[PDB]
Amino acid sequence: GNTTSSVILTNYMDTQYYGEIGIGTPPQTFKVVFDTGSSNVWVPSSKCSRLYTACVYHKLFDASDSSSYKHNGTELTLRYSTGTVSGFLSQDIITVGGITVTQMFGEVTEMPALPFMLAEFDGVVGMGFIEQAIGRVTPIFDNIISQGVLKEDVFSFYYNRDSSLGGQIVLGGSDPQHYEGNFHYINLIKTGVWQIQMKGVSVGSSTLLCEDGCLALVDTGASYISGSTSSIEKLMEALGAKKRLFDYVVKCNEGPTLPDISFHLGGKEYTLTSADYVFQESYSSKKLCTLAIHAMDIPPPTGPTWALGATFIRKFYTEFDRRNNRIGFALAR
Amino acid sequence: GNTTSSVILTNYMDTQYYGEIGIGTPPQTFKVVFDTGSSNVWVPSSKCSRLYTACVYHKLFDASDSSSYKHNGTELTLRYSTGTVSGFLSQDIITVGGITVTQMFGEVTEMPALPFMLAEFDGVVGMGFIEQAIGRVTPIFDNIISQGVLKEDVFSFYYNRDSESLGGQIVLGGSDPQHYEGNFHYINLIKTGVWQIQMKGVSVGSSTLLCEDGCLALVDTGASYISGSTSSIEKLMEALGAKKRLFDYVVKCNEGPTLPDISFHLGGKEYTLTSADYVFQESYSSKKLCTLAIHAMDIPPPTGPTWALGATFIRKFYTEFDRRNNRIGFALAR
Ligand SMILES: CC(C)C[C@H](O)[C@H](O)[C@H](CC1CCCCC1)NC(=O)[C@H](CC1CC1)C[C@H](O)[C@@H](O)Cc1ccccc1
Ligand SMILES: CC(C)C[C@H](O)[C@H](O)[C@H](CC1CCCCC1)NC(=O)[C@H](CC1CC1)C[C@H](O)[C@@H](O)Cc1ccccc1
Ligand SMILES: *[C@@H]1O[C@H](CO)[C@@H](O)[C@H](O)[C@H]1NC(C)=O
Ligand SMILES: *[C@@H]1O[C@H](CO)[C@@H](O)[C@H](O)[C@H]1NC(C)=O
Repeated sequence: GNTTSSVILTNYMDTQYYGEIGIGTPPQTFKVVFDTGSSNVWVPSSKCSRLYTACVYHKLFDASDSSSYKHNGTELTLRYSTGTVSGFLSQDIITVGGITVTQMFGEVTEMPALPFMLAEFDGVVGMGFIEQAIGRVTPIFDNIISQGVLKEDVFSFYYNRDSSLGGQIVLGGSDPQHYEGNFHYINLIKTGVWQIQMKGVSVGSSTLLCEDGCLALVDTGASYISGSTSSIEKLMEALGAKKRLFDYVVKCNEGPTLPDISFHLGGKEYTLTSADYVFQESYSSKKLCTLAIHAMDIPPPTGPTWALGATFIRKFYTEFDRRNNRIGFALAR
Repeated sequence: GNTTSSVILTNYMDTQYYGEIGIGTPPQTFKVVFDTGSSNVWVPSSKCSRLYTACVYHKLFDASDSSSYKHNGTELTLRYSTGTVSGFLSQDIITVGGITVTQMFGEVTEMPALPFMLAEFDGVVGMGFIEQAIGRVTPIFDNIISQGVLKEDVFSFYYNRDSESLGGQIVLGGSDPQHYEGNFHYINLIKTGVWQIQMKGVSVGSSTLLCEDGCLALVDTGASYISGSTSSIEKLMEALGAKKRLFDYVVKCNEGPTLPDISFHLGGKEYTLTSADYVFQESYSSKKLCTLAIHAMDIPPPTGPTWALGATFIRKFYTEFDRRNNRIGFALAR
């Protein structure tokens, strides 16, 4: 086709990026995170029990208000790293940017306040592949492509830094106003996960980590750049970061002193400077600053793997190419 | 005709959108707000006393340096919701977006420091109907239509989000598809003479708690905010738990991200704003106040009482002002 659809995102604290979708006729509007690490669509239910606060605190779909809903009941449990959610299939019209599409989505009838009570958004739009879809339900993007319509079989993510639009997704292309120069692509290790091969992680001038290769999931639904507990321990130790109770911290004044961290992908070096990975809330010698890199031991089959989340995307605008099973990166602007 | 002209705009702090016009021979350049809520053109005059500080800080039209000027001199006063300007009429050639028109405009000689010292712009280009023109002067758009150059008898507005980007864009005689998506949905004007439509109701969250029974919505490009009657606002705000200040309402910064959506029921479609769209989020602190870009303004009859949908709304929905067919169309902005 010859269209593109974009969704303006809200950037909450550099940790949550979400946009609007409407579900049903007329549409009921929800805030969703668009997640490449998963493939299901889900929102909180009409029918959610109001005990778990999450539902009491989220917008709930009311199928009784949809002129276009179509009953489905097949039950679902959606398991992510942070948590799990349960509900059941439903069939309705979803508006995304300027596109309307019929979609099987999950009606979230069980939704735990950990982490759900921390979510500034209502639900999730999985931008992952069918192979990861609970219920082997056709993922929204796939459904949108069926539609002809989009110019290219691709979708792009822009995440801004918290200070402006908070971010933007473009379905069917990329927006040149938000990147510099040209994309360089890295091919997926295999169809089914948005995961590529990584040939090294350098601290400053030196390959400290992943010397003999590793995996990197490009995850729009993850806040930080993460690696296993061991990798991160090693990385932090190279940075001189210490763990302050819950997290790794640095003296805020010495943040501008930390080395660059480079990620070797597709034969290039994707470099983040300390300003790109240190939360410089402050610059005092009297305060401790947090880092936007965390350990995350991801289970196989997917893991162990590094996850390149918002911290990475902020630096590199990203294009997910379905057609060619590759990811394109360009300097965000 | 087959022409379409666009005016690039500057976005100052999400509250003032303006562009440039040239008046006179040679051209004397001014920043102006293009206002659908009024129909006169005006800029500050070189005849404005310097005892008016706003005239000391603004670009001044000097008829004596213009060889195309035509004297008129009739007096006029222009009353806006937030201030008033006074002066006299002149005639000159004005260029706007590459279009040149001979236009009667006001040379302002009295320009209050409050609010004008706070304007980044110099003057105003009213985009309304002659029905609203002070001094019966013909509005710019009518003069431009008279030329037979525009592809269509419509003008469209794009207002961007601020930036750290194009601040905005006005298209004369069309729309720019680069700036909207999906389709336009239209509401016929209650009447010609005013860019005001019927509004079916107002929801805070889901609860149509406002405008049950109908109300009016003035689609105002010269308005920074979305506004309703003081009583409307007191109720709206009640629901948001925002505190009333002198000129605005506030919420505790931390509360901001969690405010409910606000819907506007117009012609058929619901126009939904999220808190991110109407709160000025400038921190997430517990001990800091965050303004809302929804205000109370009681506009007098005959136009009011009405809600005014200004920049808060337009940022999210691209707007087309259809003269030919007396209607306004909205589309999702991009
Ligand atoms: C292969 C898997 C690692 C993919 C992973 O499940 C999906 O990307 C999943 C999608 C999120 C979307 C927001 C709601 C919770 C699920 N991300 C993840 O769980 C991320 C960590 C995975 C190691 C990478 C956690 C996310 O950063 C999570 O904190 C976002 C959140 C914020 C506030 C409340 C709840 C959740
Ligand atoms: C029928 C009326 C409601 C129409 C209304 O007077 C016009 O739209 C008028 C046009 C402006 C143009 C800039 C110079 C001041 C007048 N907008 C208004 O006054 C608006 C409130 C009306 C309830 C809608 C607020 C305006 O946006 C005002 O904040 C802009 C301003 C900023 C800084 C300094 C001076 C002015
Ligand atoms: C619900 O959808 C699932 C998966 O598409 C399907 O296999 C099941 O038959 C559906 N139920 C109904 C009401 O047909
Ligand atoms: C001023 O302009 C009005 C409108 O054209 C005109 O009718 C009036 O005669 C003019 N007055 C003078 C003194 O030029």
